Amino acid sequence: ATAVVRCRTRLARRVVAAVGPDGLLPAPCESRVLESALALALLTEERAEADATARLTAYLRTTLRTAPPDPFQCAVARAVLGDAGTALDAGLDGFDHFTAGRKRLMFRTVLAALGATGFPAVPWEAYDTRPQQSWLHMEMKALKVLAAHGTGHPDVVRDEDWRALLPALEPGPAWECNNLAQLLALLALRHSPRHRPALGDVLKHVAGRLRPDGGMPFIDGMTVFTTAAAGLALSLLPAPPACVTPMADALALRRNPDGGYGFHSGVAQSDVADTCYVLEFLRRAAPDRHRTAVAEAEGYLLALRNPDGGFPTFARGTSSEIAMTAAAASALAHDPDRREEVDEAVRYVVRHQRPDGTFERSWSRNATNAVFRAVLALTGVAAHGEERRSRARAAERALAHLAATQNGDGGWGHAEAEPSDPISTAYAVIALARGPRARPGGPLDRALAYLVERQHPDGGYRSRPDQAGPRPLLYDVPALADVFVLLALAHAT
Ligand SMILES: CC(C)=CCC/C(C)=C/CC/C(C)=C/COP(=O)(O)OP(=O)(O)O
Ligand SMILES: [Mg+2]
Ligand SMILES: [Mg+2]
Repeated sequence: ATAVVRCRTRLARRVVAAVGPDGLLPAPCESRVLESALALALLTEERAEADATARLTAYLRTTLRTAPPDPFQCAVARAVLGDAGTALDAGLDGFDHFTAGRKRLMFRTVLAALGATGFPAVPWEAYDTRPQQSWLHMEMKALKVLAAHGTGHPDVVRDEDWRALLPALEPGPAWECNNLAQLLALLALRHSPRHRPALGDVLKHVAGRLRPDGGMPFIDGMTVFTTAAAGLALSLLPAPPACVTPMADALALRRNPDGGYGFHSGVAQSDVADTCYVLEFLRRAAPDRHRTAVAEAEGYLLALRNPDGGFPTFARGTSSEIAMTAAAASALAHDPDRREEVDEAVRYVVRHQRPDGTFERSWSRNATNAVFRAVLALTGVAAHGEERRSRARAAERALAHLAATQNGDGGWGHAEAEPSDPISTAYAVIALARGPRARPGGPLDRALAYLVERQHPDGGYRSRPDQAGPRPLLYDVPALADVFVLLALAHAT
């Protein structure tokens, strides 16, 4: 067959082979400078785990020399190994997101907690946040506590502030698989005499999480998101492998009581991104076998829908997001009874397209992610008459943005002038596969050639990561590179 189909075949064999007999595709997160620095600061202050603190120090120095992250994370590591405001401004350089204000408060307080800068002179209510993702409440309370103690006003802390941190004292892996949240909570809790009896045992478990490279990962893993995305890719192949059934089973039995899905095993917080990938996959691979899970996931999404027609990530009443809205539109469009919500979601996407054809960055730090989600919703939901024209024009502007910013090597990076990476290019390919038929030398043709060229001898892909959290800080789940390139090649062939 073609080189693209040969490439797709080798990648599919590799992805199938990586799914375990439990139906899951393992998806560990790499060490990250931020969490490693916080783990270092916590263990150092507590004079615990000398072996672990030495490896963390070595990891941080090695990473800073050989693979330095964004300026904020570098400043954090330098603070702990020892222009903070300059690093904040550079790390949040034109971070254009509805959370920007919260993020500047958070990151500044992190740096101040580590002695790199002064604490923000804000009313304590600045740290108050409406209920959203479970662990976010804990992080904000931990930073409020650190600021109260750091500025010499410990009496400001109320019992309801401490109560928010109690999950950090539970044994075993971090609550909600989030090491950042537990590390921040523990840095705060070590200032409380009445919480100190529980600290010793958790510090031993923290220290036992170090990866072989001596670092601490952001999260314990991302196996639900990764397995669902890979199942979807595999289900779009001409003859899907048998393993889609155990993958569908493994996902369905992990559904949360609200009918949605978290990003990893043991994550009780559901989110629209995970849920939409699971729903799309189950719809194709197990619509009868898992009829009830499908219906519960649709019900989960509908109960999150915001009044403006968009969907938030975690909680109704937090800002709708374009990529989440497009994802939910595509995931809900399989039931003609949901057409009203689907159409309102697609209209939300069209209203929020930018004058240059783009949408926005959120959980992905490239522009191509939201383009691909938007284009799938704009072209996958059937529409006719005036509405067909409106959606086709918006999809055309998005695909034109892709063509206009395509790098000479045929790929795309995180931004118009960045070097190409396979993941960013994979998202663009999914979108462009909704455009005109590929032609020799055309944008889709060239993008597929780039992907063919970048395939490693072992059949896989190595890519700069695109996932951020907390936004805009990147974290690296290497398993996603193979999965999203496979999803692109499955869409494009
Ligand atoms: C699964 C997926 C890729 C979709 C997006 C949401 C999500 C569950 C991401 C997985 C990584 C993670 C646990 C970060 C939490 O972000 P945060 O709470 O630190 O983010 P914020 O501070 O920017 O709100
Ligand atoms: Mg957060
Ligand atoms: Mg977090």
